[PDB]
Amino acid sequence: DHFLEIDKKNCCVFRDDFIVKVLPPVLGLEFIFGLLGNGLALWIFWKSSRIFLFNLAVADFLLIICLPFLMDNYVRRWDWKFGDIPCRLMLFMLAMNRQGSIIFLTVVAVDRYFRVVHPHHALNKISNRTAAIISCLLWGITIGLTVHLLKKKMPIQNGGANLCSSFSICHTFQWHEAMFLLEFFLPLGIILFCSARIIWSLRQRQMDRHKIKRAITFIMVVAIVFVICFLPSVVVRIRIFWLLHTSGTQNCEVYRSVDLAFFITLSFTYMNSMLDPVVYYFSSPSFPN
Amino acid sequence: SIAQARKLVEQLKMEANIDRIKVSKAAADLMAYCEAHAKEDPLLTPVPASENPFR
Amino acid sequence: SAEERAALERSKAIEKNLKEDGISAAKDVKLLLLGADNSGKSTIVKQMTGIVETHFTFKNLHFRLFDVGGQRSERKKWIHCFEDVTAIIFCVDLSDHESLMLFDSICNNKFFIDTSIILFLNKKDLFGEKIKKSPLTICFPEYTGPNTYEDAAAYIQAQFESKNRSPNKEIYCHMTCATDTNNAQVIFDAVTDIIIANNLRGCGLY
Amino acid sequence: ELDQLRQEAEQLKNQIRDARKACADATLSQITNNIDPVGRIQMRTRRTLRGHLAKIYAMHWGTDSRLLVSASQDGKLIIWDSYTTNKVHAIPLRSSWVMTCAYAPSGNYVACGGLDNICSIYNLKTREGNVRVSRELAGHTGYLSCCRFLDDNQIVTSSGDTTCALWDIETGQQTTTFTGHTGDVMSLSLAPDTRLFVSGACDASAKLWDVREGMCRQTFTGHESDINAICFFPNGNAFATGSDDATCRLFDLRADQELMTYSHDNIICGITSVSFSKSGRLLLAGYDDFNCNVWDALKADRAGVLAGHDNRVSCLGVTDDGMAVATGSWDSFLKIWN
Amino acid sequence: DVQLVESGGGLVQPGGSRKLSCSASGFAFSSFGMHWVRQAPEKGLEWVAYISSGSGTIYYADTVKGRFTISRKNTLFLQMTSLRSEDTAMYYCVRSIYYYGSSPFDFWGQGTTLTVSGSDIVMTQATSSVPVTPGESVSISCRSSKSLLHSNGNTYLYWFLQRPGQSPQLLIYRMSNLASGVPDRFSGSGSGTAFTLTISRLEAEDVGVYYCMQHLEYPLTFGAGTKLELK
Ligand SMILES: Cc1cnc(C(=O)O)c[n+]1O
Repeated sequence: DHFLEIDKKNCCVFRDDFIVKVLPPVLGLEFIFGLLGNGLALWIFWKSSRIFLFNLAVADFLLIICLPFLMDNYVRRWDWKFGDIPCRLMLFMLAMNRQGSIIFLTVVAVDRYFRVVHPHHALNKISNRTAAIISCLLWGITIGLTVHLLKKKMPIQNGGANLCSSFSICHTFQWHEAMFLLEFFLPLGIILFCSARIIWSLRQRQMDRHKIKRAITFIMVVAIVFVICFLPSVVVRIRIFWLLHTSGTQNCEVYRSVDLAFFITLSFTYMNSMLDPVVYYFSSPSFPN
Repeated sequence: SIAQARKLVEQLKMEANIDRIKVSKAAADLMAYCEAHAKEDPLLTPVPASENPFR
Repeated sequence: SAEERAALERSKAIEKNLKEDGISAAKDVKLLLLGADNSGKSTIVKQMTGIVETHFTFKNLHFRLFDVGGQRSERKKWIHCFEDVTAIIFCVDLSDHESLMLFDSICNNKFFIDTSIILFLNKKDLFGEKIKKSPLTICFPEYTGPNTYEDAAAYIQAQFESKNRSPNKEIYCHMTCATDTNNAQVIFDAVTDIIIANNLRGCGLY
Repeated sequence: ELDQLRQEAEQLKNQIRDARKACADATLSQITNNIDPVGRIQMRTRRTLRGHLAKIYAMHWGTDSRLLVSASQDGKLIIWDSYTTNKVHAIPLRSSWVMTCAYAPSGNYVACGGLDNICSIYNLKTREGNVRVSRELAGHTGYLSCCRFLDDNQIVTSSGDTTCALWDIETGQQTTTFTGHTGDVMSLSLAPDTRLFVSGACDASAKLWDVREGMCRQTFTGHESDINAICFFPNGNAFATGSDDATCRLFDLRADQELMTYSHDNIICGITSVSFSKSGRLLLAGYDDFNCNVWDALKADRAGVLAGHDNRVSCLGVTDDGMAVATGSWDSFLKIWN
Repeated sequence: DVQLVESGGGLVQPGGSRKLSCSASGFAFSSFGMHWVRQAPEKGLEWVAYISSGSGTIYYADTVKGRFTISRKNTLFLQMTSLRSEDTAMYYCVRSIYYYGSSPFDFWGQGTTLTVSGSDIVMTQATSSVPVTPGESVSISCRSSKSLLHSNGNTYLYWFLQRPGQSPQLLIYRMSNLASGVPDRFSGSGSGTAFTLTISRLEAEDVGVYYCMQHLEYPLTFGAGTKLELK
């Protein structure tokens, strides 16, 4: 229903109507639940496990800040008025926050695998200084992996509204799509492998008769919430790639239905930040106390 | 047991011959000692940083 | 800084030396050892007036085994020295109630509410021979059941395990024949179970 | 004859109680009420001695108010330099179970002891350049919980076998042994004139010993639990006993009974170290409740809280010049307050 | 007991090289920062080099830097390259341990003779020879270009006594304290710039050469050397 040429390349964009009635009630609820949970989690909060969780809460803190700014974009029928620097920085640090959240989920799962399957390994005894430099290094690579979003040219004066969107639906294959694909494919495998090994190791020791069952349930539901939160976005994006490769941008009538499905399922990525206090509150007996 | 009991009896008797002074006199002596050394106590008066070595 | 620079060099030299010794001593696993007198405390790891320190290496772990039964004083005044032991190894002589009272006292101490107690029931075969001639009613007047070695052993094990109330600690009951050399493996696997439980606690997930 | 002996002992105890109560014309509070309050005492952590890797169980300032020796179960007895945080020596102990430490008034010798039943005397000023054991004093049947140097030659040690003994480091034999306690003699404090001392035992009593004749001159009671620490008043005519019943009393030697008690409703943990100030007005008593209350020794009221430790404080020491107080808790950090 | 014996002397042609080795035994050599002090045949002691505990820092004199090299099985080695005509001297191996209350330069090695064929703290002794009689009292004075009283209250003026035919021995360290093993007759004094080593009831065994030294900052500069000869 529309067309656009950006960076000397044609690109399709669609502005559906169901987004305005569906995006900002759930996103506000995620923002409200996320701020209520993650806000108190960081206030309450040192070991290797503690420091990794602390930085993970930090990443969710900025992501929760993103939602009210993003919600204004949806409510204004995708009419951005903030300007160049706000849109560019917002997209860059939002991508960095997701990437950091995913990579810190991976780090936490790897730490658990080393602490349940290989209890006598030296990595379980790393000092807080070693943990701090590692956490900073993981923060650094996230900055580098999303720095290209800061150099993009936006907004684009398209009709009476300005676009603040980086997930444009077209054949243009920027590196951002590659990062968004890998950051689901590889960390999901790491999470599943670590969780399966932890379950198998706890079952083999014959000490699952006990608290250990609650531990098993929490370890499983972490992977469950991760996969249910990230599967819809990646499957819709794969559908977008398949449609673009098979049909191209000759006709944009069929790209309207998939475009609206992408964002609503993309809202599940924020929902990850809303269910992260479960890793804090639901687990451990200290949090209820 | 008889020898052990005898030792305790003698020990208590020995302590019974110690002269005791009035409690008011001891309290006054303690007060006088505390007041006569008030200027030499660098804990109750915060010592200036000019000559305090823990700065 | 005239020669205080050289003083800093000496301080840094021993500060690094302290750190090097600290990490080396962190690999060792400490196991406080208790029990009644002549209850088999020295016949568990037989293959490998103050305090008695025993150390052996098994599967790349340095097991340090303090036998503090040599102190003829009150336990409460020095029991806080062993606040950070990985586990408590308890030896019970089945061939002879004092051990049960000592276990009750030590398993609910304020400093040992989170340290699990590995329990060893020694003299299994001597206990069986005694049961074959004398019944457990003599030592346990409340015992009502079959006069068999297995039932009596299970009853004594249940009585010992029943003296705890903190759910954060577990008792790894095990029975030895005073001749088996595999007790080291049992100690190792109990210790590693305790270690992974403590690691799960430290991750805020246990 | 045993019944007659018991009756005589009861009569003597009743006579002692009557004599002690007859002299209490006025308590300390109604006499000190005429003195102005000391006011709030604020103290800040000037120094923090990092370097220990286990719980610290003792800390004794040197006679020069600069050298602080700390004993921990890591197996080391590090002699610090409080002015510049530096470490002078790091003495590797023979055994890792240490519950006390001492520093010679001359600074030459450093003592150590614990569950080993042995009180080791180290030689700091050796010509070989290193610190070496000079005499491993042994002969006690229980843990040595407190040792102090009368001088470079003779040491007094308090053990957990109801016995305090005065050794002779030159020959390594008990010159005089003091007996009469019922429970473990868990604390000790030599008088400023070093001619006598007191030992707070686990039987809720602080007996006044005498170094020369080896006879207990006086005995003090009034505690409801064990005595974990004890220290003389600066004048030497009084001392304060830190009990495990969340209270600490100031006894007077000549009066021969308790003068004031320092109790607070908001306090339930047991005292582990009580130390006076240079003028005797303050009583910086540590607690197992993670803090260290400062009590006016006369008004018997709090004057500040030195809450800077993440674990129970196992020692407290005020320097000779009174310009610093150091608390060493189980979190391996000894902080020099001021 | 404590001994610092050494060897490696002999005649050396100019432009050659020679290794001087300090053999240490009887003390914890791993925690001592051994120095190197040379003495010309008819001049006072002059500093050469210094190596700390663990070889953390190495210092050389102004006229020695680059040409020599000092490195440390309980043995200290000094490399000599490109020897000049002024290197003919007897080299002493001096131990020194540094902490609060320590006694630097307490022991001096026997020494081996070796012969060949501006901002530094310069310190001068007003007198060079003082003829005194036994049983009297003598006083040796020492000055400095810059005040040696540091901020932390310590003044660094070490006094050394060199009996004829014997290596120097430490007498007064930090200008007020007394070295161990020294009779109480000696006593130091002075503050800031002027120093004085007062000897009371001088004995027949107190004759020799007294050297004044500082330790405020490397390179360490000895004094000219005052001789207290009999009668
Ligand atoms: C318009 C828009 C909204 N959300 C995101 C996101 O990555 O969450 C990206 N873009 O471009």
